[PDB]
Amino acid sequence: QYVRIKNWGSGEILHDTLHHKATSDFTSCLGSIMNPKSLTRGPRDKPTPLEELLPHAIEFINQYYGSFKEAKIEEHLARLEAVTKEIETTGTYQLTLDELIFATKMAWRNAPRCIGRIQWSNLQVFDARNCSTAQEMFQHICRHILYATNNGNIRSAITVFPQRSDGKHDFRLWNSQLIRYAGYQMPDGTIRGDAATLEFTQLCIDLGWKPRYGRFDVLPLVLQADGQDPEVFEIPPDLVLEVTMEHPKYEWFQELGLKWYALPAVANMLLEVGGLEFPACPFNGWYMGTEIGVRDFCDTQRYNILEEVGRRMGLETHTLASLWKDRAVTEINVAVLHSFQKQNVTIMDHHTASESFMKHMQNEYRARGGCPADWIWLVPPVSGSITPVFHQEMLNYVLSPFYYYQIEPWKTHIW
Amino acid sequence: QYVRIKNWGSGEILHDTLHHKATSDFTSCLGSIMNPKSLTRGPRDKPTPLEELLPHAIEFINQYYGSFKEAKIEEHLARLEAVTKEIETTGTYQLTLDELIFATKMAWRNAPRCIGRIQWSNLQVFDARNCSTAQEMFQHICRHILYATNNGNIRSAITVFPQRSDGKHDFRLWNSQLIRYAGYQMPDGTIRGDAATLEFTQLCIDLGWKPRYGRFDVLPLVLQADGQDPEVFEIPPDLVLEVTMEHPKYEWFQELGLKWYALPAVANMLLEVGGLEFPACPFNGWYMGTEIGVRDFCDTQRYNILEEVGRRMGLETHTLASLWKDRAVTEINVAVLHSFQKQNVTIMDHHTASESFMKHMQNEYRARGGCPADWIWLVPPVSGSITPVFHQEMLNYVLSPFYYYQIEPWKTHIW
Ligand code: HEM
Ligand code: HEM
Ligand SMILES: NC1=N[C@H](CCNC(=O)c2ccoc2)Nc2c(F)ccc(F)c21
Ligand SMILES: NC1=N[C@H](CCNC(=O)c2ccoc2)Nc2c(F)ccc(F)c21
Ligand SMILES: C[C@H](O)[C@H](O)[C@@H]1CNc2nc(N)[nH]c(=O)c2N1
Ligand SMILES: C[C@H](O)[C@H](O)[C@@H]1CNc2nc(N)[nH]c(=O)c2N1
Repeated sequence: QYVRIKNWGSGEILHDTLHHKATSDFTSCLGSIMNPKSLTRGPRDKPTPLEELLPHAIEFINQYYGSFKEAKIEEHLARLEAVTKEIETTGTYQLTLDELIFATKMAWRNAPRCIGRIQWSNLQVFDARNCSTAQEMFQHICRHILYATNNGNIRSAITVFPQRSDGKHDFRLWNSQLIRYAGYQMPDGTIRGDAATLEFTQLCIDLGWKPRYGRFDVLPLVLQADGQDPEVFEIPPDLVLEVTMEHPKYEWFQELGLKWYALPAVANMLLEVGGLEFPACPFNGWYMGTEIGVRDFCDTQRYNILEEVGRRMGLETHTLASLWKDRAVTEINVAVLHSFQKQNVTIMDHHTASESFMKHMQNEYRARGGCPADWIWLVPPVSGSITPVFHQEMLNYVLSPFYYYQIEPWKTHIW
Repeated sequence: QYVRIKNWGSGEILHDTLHHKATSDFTSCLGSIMNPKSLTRGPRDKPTPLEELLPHAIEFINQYYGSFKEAKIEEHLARLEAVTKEIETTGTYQLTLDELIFATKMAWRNAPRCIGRIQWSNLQVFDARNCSTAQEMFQHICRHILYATNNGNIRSAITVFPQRSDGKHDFRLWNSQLIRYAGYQMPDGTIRGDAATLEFTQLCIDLGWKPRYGRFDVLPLVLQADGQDPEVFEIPPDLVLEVTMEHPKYEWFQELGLKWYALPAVANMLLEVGGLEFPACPFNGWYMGTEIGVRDFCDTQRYNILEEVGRRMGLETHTLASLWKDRAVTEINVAVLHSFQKQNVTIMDHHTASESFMKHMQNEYRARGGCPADWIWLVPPVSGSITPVFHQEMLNYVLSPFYYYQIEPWKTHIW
């Protein structure tokens, strides 16, 4: 009938009906869409039909065993055999720790929106499939954060919780990411903290979390284990490393009293592998300057600090043509970069980042003749063409294993 | 068997075979591809089958007449009738001047890669469908350039040459754009001028054009009329307005001896409307700073001036993390912006540009429930997220009329 389009800036929505008047095939392209269904893996009410499971499972095992040099046909056959048997006897099956590690890295490799994939091989895997309570999740999460942070020397890691069984017993981290500041609608009408986390913050407030009404209050873990309602847990402050923002030239920069957490970790995605689904598998890598300097600090819908960094630089903040914005954003980026380096916290600029990916992409094409890539995500939010990936044509397809998005729990959860 | 992917930076090519291992529908997305077939309209050996023409023609006329308020049912019916008759009697048909104007603006509106579409309504249309020789094209082109340039006060315009008849009598501007500097491979191994125009420059050399071996030699018009071979014509210098590059603060900027032409006009695209095809319809709008400042000046494959603008600013050009590139590019952009403004030549920054489009997009969605948009093209090559369109989800589909790309003539032309 019509497609919905969202403007993540003003939040407005539009209904497109004109596309119906389109022509032949043409490579209605939904490329610019943030969360399309093709990238979401939703709820389930029953186990996965065996007819679908067994095939996918067999495929995964052949991939796994066909993965290493000096094949192990016996182990391979035995495993195929072993897995089939386990499926007809249990209705599902369990991956060996090695297959799990393999799945997590391949899924990573298969993440078309990640520019850090040259690191795919270096990944720590915390096996928590035996987890059973929310309290145990909290412990596992805390361990993860502590491990990954490594006192500023960031290390990539992921922890796998119990795989979805019937769909009515899913483990789910309700947060979008492990660490993330909250946003409050002040009584004077203004907004403090992360404007983008207003709702979720309310959700935590509603679940008993006590608001501290600050600009950088680290939100709480909202965990749901097995299938029960979500329980709230504050993250032990000693575990949230942060970087205070300061400019290498403008002393008035820290006067802005800005800072950001050092750990970038996605918390609400689903890991799909060999037919199995893991609705809870938080993972982390490390930051790319522009994420904080450009998106977090300069997005209108976020901290929105461009205007004042502008005036502080004594720019013509009232004349767009002056290009003051391009001037300020760069200085902010320099602040972030400088601060992370000074405080010995791993981070990387977008230029170094792009060249890195290009190398990955070529290695990838030589090793397996391809590399799924979402150009719209791989091109940094500043200096796009100054980057190699901007000039690189890319193909974006969904392989498997894969890290999918999933419907926000608070929407499809019965208390 | 496999898809080809190109890196417009290094020019390297990769063969993707992995995509075959993809899964369900998912909104192999070819979004990052520069020239997909879905966006190209190629050669033809025979007229358009009447069975296809008549329907498209009728659609176009119903669009045209259903376009204005206070309908003209009589004129509409008469026209439908008149057009049908003309098709069975001639095998084709001729658009009235108004329909042509309508088609050109709608096609413009339907250009998903254009951020200047808020201007769609203001377009000058030079009717040259009666053109018959290359010399006459040259005259028409010259007029166009002169009109559009308007002494720096740029005006958008397009000139329509004879519509494709049998496919073996096409008018074609071999150049990609009206004005464009040439690139030569010097004997010392270096490259002077526009590195990206090396081949085409050779093509002009091969057709008798005399190289001037400069950094900014305006390439010649390589015109082919009716169906005959292409004839070469140098553009009268008095018609090519240029802007000398100078920085509002660094006096050493002009020491770089840089400049750029003021007229941005695409020359090799095809206009598809009501079943009719126009393989030659050069059009122009005006520049957006980043085009010159970022793409032309900073692309590796183009003038590649980043490195030296960097040293000239006394930056750490050997430490990517220093973000010197983000610093230089902004200054270059300021140079371009400043220079065009100083010399009274129409131009616009990317920030003003984005807000403009956003307005267009909302107007468009209200007026017709949609607006085809290629996010990958609409987001500027610098300060992406600092722009509103970066946060705007977009749908990219091909409507009609439409401006298509076409195969490079020198590839499918028999002399
Ligand atoms: C070694 C360091 C790593 C770096 C520097 C890195 C960097 C990035 C960046 C810059 C983004 C863009 C985020 C955004 O625009 O919101 C991203 C996205 C992504 N990365 Fe990586 N990453 C790393 C490791 C990983 C790991 C270990 C995984 C998984 C095991 C992974 C999975 C993904 C996924 C799924 C996305 C998409 C997130 C989304 O769609 O919201 N990355 N990464
Ligand atoms: C009034 C001023 C206009 C401005 C400021 C404008 C600006 C732009 C810019 C910045 C691009 C990107 C070019 C690139 O990245 O190479 C573009 C693309 C495009 N514009 Fe507009 N434009 C204008 C008028 C027009 C007109 C009058 C037409 C047609 C009648 C048009 C048709 C297109 C098309 C087809 C593209 C795609 C070109 C390609 O795919 O290579 N534009 N325009
Ligand atoms: N470097 C990474 N950035 C984002 C996750 C962190 N994003 C946030 O914390 C956030 C999103 C909006 O506002 C804040 N994506 C990542 C991922 F999916 C995996 C590993 C990473 F290293 C990152
Ligand atoms: N402003 C515009 N830029 C480009 C055409 C000009 N591009 C070039 O001249 C060029 C491309 C590569 O190197 C130079 N696209 C445009 C278009 F298709 C129509 C009107 C325009 F205003 C532009
Ligand atoms: C590979 C990629 O599509 C290409 O390098 C880009 C992306 N988007 C673009 N955006 C615009 N406006 N113009 C361009 O030339 C390109 N090229
Ligand atoms: C609408 C558009 O898709 C959205 O605003 C963008 C584009 N690409 C992106 N690129 C990255 N890496 N991260 C993002 O959040 C986005 N969001």
